[PDB]
Amino acid sequence: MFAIIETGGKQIKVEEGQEIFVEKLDVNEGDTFTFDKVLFVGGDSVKVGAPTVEGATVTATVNKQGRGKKITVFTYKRRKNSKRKKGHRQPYTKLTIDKI
Amino acid sequence: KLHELKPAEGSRKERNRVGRGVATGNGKTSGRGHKGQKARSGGGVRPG
Amino acid sequence: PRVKGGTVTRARRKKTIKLAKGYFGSKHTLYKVAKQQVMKSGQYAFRDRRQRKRDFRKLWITRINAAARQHEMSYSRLMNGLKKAGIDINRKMLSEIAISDEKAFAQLVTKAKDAL
Amino acid sequence: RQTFMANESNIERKWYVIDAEGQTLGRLSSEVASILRGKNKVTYTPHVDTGDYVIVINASKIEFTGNKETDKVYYRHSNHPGGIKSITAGELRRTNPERLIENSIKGMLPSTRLGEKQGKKLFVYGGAEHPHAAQQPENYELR
Amino acid sequence: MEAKAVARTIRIAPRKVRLVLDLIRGKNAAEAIAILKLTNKASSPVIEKVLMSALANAEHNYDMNTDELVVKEAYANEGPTLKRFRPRAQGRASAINKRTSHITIVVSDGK
Amino acid sequence: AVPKRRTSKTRKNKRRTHFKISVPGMTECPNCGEYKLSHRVCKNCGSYNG
RNA sequence: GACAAUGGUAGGAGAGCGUUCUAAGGGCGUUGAAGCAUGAUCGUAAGGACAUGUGGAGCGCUUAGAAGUGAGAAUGCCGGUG
RNA sequence: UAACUUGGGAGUCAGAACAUGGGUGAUAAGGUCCGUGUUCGAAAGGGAAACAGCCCAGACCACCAGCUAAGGUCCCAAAAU
RNA sequence: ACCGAUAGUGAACCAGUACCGUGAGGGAAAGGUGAAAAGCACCCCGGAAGGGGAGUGAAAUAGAACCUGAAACCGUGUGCUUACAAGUAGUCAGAGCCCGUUAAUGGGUGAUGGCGUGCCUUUUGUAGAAUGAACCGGCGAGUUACGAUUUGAUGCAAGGUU
Repeated sequence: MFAIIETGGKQIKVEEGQEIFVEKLDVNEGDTFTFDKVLFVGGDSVKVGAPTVEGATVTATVNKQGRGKKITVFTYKRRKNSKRKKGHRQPYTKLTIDKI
Repeated sequence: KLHELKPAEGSRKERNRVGRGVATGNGKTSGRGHKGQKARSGGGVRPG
Repeated sequence: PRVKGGTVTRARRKKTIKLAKGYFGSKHTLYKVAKQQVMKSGQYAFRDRRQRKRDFRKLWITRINAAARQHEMSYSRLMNGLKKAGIDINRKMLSEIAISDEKAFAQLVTKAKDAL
Repeated sequence: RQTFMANESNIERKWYVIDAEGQTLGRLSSEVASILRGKNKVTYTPHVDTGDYVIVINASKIEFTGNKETDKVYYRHSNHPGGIKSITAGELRRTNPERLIENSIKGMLPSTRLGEKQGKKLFVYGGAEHPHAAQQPENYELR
Repeated sequence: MEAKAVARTIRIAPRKVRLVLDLIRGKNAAEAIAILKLTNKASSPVIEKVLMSALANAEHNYDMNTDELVVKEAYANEGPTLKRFRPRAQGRASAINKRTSHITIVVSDGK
Repeated sequence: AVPKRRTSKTRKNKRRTHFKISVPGMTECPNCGEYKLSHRVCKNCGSYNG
């Protein structure tokens, strides 16, 4: 089966044993995490609705706490001596689902 | 010691160099403006 | 003392030529032409990062429209019905359910019709 | 990133037949174009072909409205100095009814490389008989 | 095993030589000799001596038989240019490039 | 007239697709054993048959 | 931790990168310096390392000092090549 | 939530369109000369097919999240045949 | 706390020389094998130049056109792709086919779809059919002396300073 979870700003579709990428959390590498907000569950079992499912947590374990690839931001205006250059690396958090 | 020297706080400052690229803020026209008598080499009018 | 060039001009010009690999003809060989195209690539990518979000929302809505028409109703009345019930599931998740779970989507079209 | 993308490994195409008797020319052409592209499927992908094949029989007795039988005119130019041709829509119906339907539908599809391929799946016949019986075409009703 | 010979600083334009080299690239040694002897171009006799020198290297320096040999590589490279002038009208002079090439031929037994 | 733009190396090499020379057109001499041109005499022993 | 601000030409203000030489201290190098070439590396930017080939004798680091101190354009000057 | 005073350093003195109040011209001009607002200049993004000056609206950076403005919902082309 | 061969005298080298002008007069370019010539005896292809071995040497891709040897430009061989298509040549999305890294949500190529008229200067306003640049490399533009004023720092103080 699968569930829909809200991990801050966005939503994810998760199964069991699947590894996912999210935005940075306050947990450490190795400890357990719980998703308290689940919007939909399907599969063979009875479909549950919305706005929030009563309980129905999801558990996962943290794998790595890293940053994404660097992208260079560059803009300019023609015939006007104006330009800017910036780097950026977005931090993420890796998780593996184990119990819906 | 001769290998650890330090001038007093706030006693030195680096000079400004013009005509060294647009990012400095004084790149092309070096702060003079556009096409006048005061934008030529040799200056303009007398002080009075 | 006299300060000459060397090992500084070549180093920064090679960095620009190395970012233009794969470009056509002299746009990956000559520094002056390559420098112009690398600036345009950065300007294009800034614009395209924000157009990529408008391109994918349109794709999901098109798929939700096709699935809903199979249940004798349009997209506009589907989103009104879900809103009047409080599903709060975004367009990205509704599209992924209609493609995969055919009879789970029918569980959501009914409640959208129950509230009219 | 969760979005599904269809590709040639899993595209399924089928055949349809549509009757063009007693219908308005433009109201039928707009509906056929939405099928050739694949706008009626839940796996629509912009950069790959997904639509189905359409057979249009009884291309005659396609009906206009108003005075379009004499007023609507089609122009073309042969790219030679001073050569421009003309024909009336009521005159093309009785001498080339297949081109009348075919050009109207092709005007509703994008003019890309994929648009030309997507327009090659339309077959129009002026009578009630078609030779594509090797496939298994299905009857289609217009929305 | 391969053997090679080089002719350096040949006073012929590099892109006039390459036309002949396109015919003998990949042919048997006995067939390449005949093609060069029957083609009526200026650079054919020059390339003839380079292939003959490389064939004789495979018999004395090495131990290879000249019946199983093929022309493995045949290319031309640019050399120094001789700079001259030509008096034109109205008191002007135009430059003339007398070009030069390096010719290399490699013959292989196979393997 | 004079050229308006520099010609690139891609366009220059396309134009030289057909610029090349052909094979001499030779046959084997069945008295010499070596190659000769068709309808021309042999150059080894200088014989011409037929 | 709570709130607020951050489009920009002429032009004003502030903080920095890199280059050659000097002083003091501390180091590397034929078991291989500088230079050159390649690479899927690091920092918000100017930019800094590491590994492998070539090379055959010099060169970095820290804190200060002084400048012939940064090039894409002047129908710019000189050389090479289309 | 600004304003006034004293010191160091400037650039600017070729402006344009739209609406409106007038002179001049012919109740002509994408004309010209003044008063009053806006935008461009020095402003990217959405709409007007394309279109510095018109309508909406002011980009610190990243996201395959949500609600709206002008303008729109038969097909091209997202949403009412 | 001067230069290091486009620098420093025009001239590091047979330079006021080659060369140019009736004459007065104007004026360049050109340094580097190796510690030691130990500067390749001898054999093979050729008329010769040139080369392949064998030797010298730590090294010959150090062989006198000789330290290092960049870019433009010219060639040979190969992985992916291209002959119904309207292109400021890129960017975002994306199958298929090949590889394997400074090991990390990796590298090469690209069937298709969306968006998109170079850079500088000068202008009210430039894709502009307004200016400039054929390409690559080196060189090429707010400095110093003596006075005035203002700001920061430091020493002494009704005195400060030669």
